[PDB]
Amino acid sequence: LNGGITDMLTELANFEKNVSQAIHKYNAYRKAASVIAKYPHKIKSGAEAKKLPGVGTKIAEKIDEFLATGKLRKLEKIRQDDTSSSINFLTRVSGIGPSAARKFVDEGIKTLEDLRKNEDKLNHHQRIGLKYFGDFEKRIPREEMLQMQDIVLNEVKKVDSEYIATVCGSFRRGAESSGDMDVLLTHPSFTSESQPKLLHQVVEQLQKVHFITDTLSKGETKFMGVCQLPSKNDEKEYPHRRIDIRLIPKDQYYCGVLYFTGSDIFNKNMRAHALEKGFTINEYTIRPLGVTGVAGEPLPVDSEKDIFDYIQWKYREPKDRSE
Amino acid sequence: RSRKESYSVYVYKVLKQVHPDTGISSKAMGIMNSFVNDIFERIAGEASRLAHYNKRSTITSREIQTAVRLLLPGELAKHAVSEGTKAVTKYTSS
Amino acid sequence: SRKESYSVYVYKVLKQVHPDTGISSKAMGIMNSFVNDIFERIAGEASRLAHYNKRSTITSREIQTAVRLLLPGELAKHAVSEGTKAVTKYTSS
Amino acid sequence: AKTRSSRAGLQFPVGRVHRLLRKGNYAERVGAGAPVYLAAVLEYLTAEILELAGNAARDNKKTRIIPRHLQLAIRNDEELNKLLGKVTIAQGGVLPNIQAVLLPK
Amino acid sequence: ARAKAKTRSSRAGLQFPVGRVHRLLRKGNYAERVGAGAPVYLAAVLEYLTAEILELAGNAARDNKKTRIIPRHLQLAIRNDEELNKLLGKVTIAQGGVLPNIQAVLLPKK
Amino acid sequence: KVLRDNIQGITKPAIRRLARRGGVKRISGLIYEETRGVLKVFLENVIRDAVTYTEHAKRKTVTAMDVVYALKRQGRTLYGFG
Amino acid sequence: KVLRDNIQGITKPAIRRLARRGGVKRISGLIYEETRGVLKVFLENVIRDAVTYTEHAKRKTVTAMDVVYALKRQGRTLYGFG
Amino acid sequence: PHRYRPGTVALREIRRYQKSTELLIRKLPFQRLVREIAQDFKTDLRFQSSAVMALQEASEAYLVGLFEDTNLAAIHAKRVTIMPKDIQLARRIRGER
Amino acid sequence: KKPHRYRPGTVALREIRRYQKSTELLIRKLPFQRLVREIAQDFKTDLRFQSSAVMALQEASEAYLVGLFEDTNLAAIHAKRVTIMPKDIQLARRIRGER
DNA sequence: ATCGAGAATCCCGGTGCCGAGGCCGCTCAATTGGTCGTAGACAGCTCTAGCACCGCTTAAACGCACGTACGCGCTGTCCCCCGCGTTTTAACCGCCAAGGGGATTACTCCCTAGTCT
DNA sequence: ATCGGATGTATATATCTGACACGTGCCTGGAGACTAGGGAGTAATCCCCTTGGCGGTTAAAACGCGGGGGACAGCGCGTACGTGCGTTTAAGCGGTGCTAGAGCTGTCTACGACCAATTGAGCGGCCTCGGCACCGGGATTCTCGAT
DNA sequence: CAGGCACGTGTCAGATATATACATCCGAT
Repeated sequence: LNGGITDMLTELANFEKNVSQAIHKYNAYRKAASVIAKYPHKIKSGAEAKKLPGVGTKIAEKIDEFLATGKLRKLEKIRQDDTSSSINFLTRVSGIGPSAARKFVDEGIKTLEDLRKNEDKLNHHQRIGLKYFGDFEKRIPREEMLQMQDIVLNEVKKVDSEYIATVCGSFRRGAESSGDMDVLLTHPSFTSESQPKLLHQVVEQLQKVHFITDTLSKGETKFMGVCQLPSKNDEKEYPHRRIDIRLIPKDQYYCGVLYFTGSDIFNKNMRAHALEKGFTINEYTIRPLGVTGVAGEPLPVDSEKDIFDYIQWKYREPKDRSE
Repeated sequence: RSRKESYSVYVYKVLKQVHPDTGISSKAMGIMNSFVNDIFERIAGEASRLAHYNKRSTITSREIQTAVRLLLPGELAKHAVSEGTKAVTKYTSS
Repeated sequence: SRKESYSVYVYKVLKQVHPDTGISSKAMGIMNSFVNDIFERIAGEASRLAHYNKRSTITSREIQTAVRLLLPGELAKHAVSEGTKAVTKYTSS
Repeated sequence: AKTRSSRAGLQFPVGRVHRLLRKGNYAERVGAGAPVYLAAVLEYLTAEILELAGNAARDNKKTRIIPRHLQLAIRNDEELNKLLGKVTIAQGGVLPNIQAVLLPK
Repeated sequence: ARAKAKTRSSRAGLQFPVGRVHRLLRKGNYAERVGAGAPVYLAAVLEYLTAEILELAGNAARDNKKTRIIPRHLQLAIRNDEELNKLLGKVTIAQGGVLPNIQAVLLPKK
Repeated sequence: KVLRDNIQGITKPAIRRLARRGGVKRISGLIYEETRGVLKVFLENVIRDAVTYTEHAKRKTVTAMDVVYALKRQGRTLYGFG
Repeated sequence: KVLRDNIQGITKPAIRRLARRGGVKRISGLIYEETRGVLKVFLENVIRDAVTYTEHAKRKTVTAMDVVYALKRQGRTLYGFG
Repeated sequence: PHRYRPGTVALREIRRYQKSTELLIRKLPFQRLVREIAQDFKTDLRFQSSAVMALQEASEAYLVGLFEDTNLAAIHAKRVTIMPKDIQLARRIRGER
Repeated sequence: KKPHRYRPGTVALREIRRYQKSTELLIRKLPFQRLVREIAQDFKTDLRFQSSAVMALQEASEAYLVGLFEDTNLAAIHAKRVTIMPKDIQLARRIRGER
């Protein structure tokens, strides 16, 4: 019940990220925004909000000023600043962050018109991001994402039946929409102690059926690119969506699926439960913990239920993995 | 209350590290504080002067090492350079 | 490159005092080095005064005190008096 | 490790020397490798001074460093006397030294 | 706008450049901000010192029957004066020489 | 209290003890006046700088730090006082 | 190369001329070795600082500016050059 | 009538004052002298006690060094008795004149 | 006599006046340059010297030696003597603080 | 206690010379005119210690007695440094090569900023 | 040999320090893997300035030698400075009382950093003739054995 | 920008320095 308070704090954190280049303030501001957004009360005084962890003196004084005046003088000044607003608008483009936007504003490039007029100053990734600025910012309905998941699974099985592909994230947790696709792939012949062209075959097959439209980067471990659902020859074309494909070894695949399924709060709680149960869980595998904190040989992983049973915790469906 | 600044705790830790069974008086504490401040001021001033001399705009370990070499005499300069290089290597190795 | 020097100013002061005298290159270099050394000494003493007095700015007071503290006796008195006169003339616009 | 001093294995505060390097307006930018080197140099010099003082303190059946002990340690050594030849410490005294000419027959 | 530009040294009635002194003070890392009255005072002090030493050097050169100041004249002017000598006690002038000074004992006793 | 003479307060036994600490054996009768003169000139040289430092800070009390700084300016660095 | 036993290049008439500029009447015969020794010590002390200065700059030619700076470091402050 | 030979008591007091660390100057006369000298530059001044103590220690160090150099000069002059010409020579060589 | 021989001491004051009046180096160039190069060879091998640096070293060394000789003469005059001795230089250096 | 002879220095004049001083064509740092953030000038408070005074207490300072040792003047020995004449000799100037040090480019290659899960 | 200060030994003050208790402002703060740029290293050449070699002149260094004036040792003396003792006086310690000014804090406000825009002073390049270095001889002055 | 905690400051029991008595010990007259 802090829609006005949380929204104004959101852009504040961005400025230390893209302009001031201070992560130590951006992380604190976003943590404060997240903890305030979960609090189901009207906020009346900053001292009352100081009880919540992650809220300090500066946040208190600023929310008090916002409650008193309806705005922040610092925020209002920085809103009308041409340089800061231009940097933020440039950083909205994928591939453009603090250094890139800072340099472009320094050389006069401040609007998307300048980006389109200066193709030579943009690399492949920056040009791809410029081309699909509007498409990338759109959300993906769950039905379209079901369709393209079916298409991806069909193509991957067409490459080889022994492949296993899992679409993790908010979709795996059952959310109605997502901002990107995280595709996780494994191969029985590819383990931690075992081909560099396994991902290449899948990428080439998806490009053949004209599903993947653009390639941002393609390596032996992870691939990032753009995909778009085909239209049925008469309707408007679907907006371009950025899809990420990652190849994981078989002994690490289920742990990677658990890590990328989410959520972040759920992952942190599971890591805390593992730590209090004498285990450490990471993106790759799970290790037992010794009495002195020394990690031993990683345990074999063959299912998510195995991971849950390792830390003596009941298996939870991805829909129940909100926290 | 005016929180005065001193190196007393670090000097005491150093003394316990090399001479575990002895103590030190308050007057000697003040003399050690003044000596540390004077040496720090000398080395920092020489490093800043060298940085201005070489048209640079940044003080790194090179200027500090050269200032130590210029200020401290032979054996002390060599040992201090060895200690500084070892400490820098250990710090960057982490 | 464009190396800077007080040569023209030293020559102007020399023609202000002794209209019918010359100066060689070595004497001009010695005068330049003397000017640079005095400037470095006075500026360093003023910076030390500013740091010592917990101030963040060097003003006419700091420069005047540094001049009174470095230059000896009657030379310091004359330098302080003429510096005060110059500051008054400049601030009178 | 958390603090910067423990990472480099020193006893003097690296961050405090860093803060003084900013505050002391020696340059508008100071690299991160300077304060650890300066802290190591200061710690080594203090260790040598304290060790020489203790080697002079212990001698007189005294287990507490006195300014007299510091003066003896500085003046007796050759390197430290050259380093601090123009420094007079309070209650330091002087080295015992009588010329052979003034000695009795 | 854009009135007739005049050098601040001309405003202060000085020959030395107050602007260059101000720039050197700002770029010398002496203080993080420099007041406006410091450069004019410093330039006036430098002008006074140069005028004094040049007047003494010119007097020495005229006494030496030369119309061109050489380092020997500068050394004579510096060492002959009392306050300038103590101000510049620890300086060696290149090609300056040594003032004629013979101890009375070393003179021929006769 | 306008003081008239106090250089005579540095008595002959005090000069004798200082000389004995210095390392001399026999002291002539004219050492005392010369020692008083050099002590006076050194004290004036230090005190002038100390008073200038005090006046620059718009204070009327001469602290020990001003004396230490004045001594440092002449190369006679003093430890144990700040 | 390998210059060796070259301190003898400072000849006895040169030392005599320097002493005469100093202002002495007559010169003992054992003074030249002492003068050469103190000259060597002073030259080594200045040259070590000059070489250290010309090494921080990552350069192989010793400029006069480095010599002037090294002289200024120990309290000589040579005017003229630079 | 046991009277010591001239010099032995000096050889005793020299060791006594070289192994000691006391002030050796009465504090009140030195404080009065400091106040008298300081009043010539600015009237109505007040001194911290630590300032007077620091002045006393600095003056004692200076005078001890001056007497050391004076003794060196006197021994160089084939004597054991210091005379003011020795002090003047030491001060002139040191660069103070 | 057959030759015109000056008394010992006048041929001192003559050319004391000369070497105090004039400002040349009084030390040969190449021997001093070789000495500087040989001294610097000990610290770092293969080091080049500018001519101006050698000249600056020569000026500084000559000034230092002249000052030391003046102090030595003063000490000799103090010792009731007109001949300078190595112990006089030792005393002057000890008083100056270099030893 | 000067005087003539021998030698060192100054003065006057003549002659060539190279850099001190002046002029021209620029470049870029000094100057104008504004905006905006903050260092500190200036009042107001506390409250610390510096100053002034007084009263024992006794140890340091001072005046004097008296002895003797050392600073200083004088005298005599000798020795070694200075002045001058003769004999090397390398300092110095002239020329050449020359060769790697400083100053650029050419190419590559690992270090690292960005960037996005 | 014996008598005054150094030593040592036991003991009794005493005192300034080092281990706790608590308050408060510094300070150290997501890791990894795939993409680029970019400093660093190597390689390769252009000025070119310092280095090195050869040869000729000659001013300067080296060497010999005859003194003679000063370094230096020994003797005598006289008075200045040491050590010791009685007497005074002023430092030193310990209180009391007062308040001038050091130190801290809140508050605006004038001042300096900073950025477009402008332009005139100072620096690099290039003459050129005049103060000055040098040479030559005559006049002036300094010094020394001789009477 | 924010908590964790490393210093700063204040307290008090108490090792360690210091002073005060007597028994040796060594340089002078």
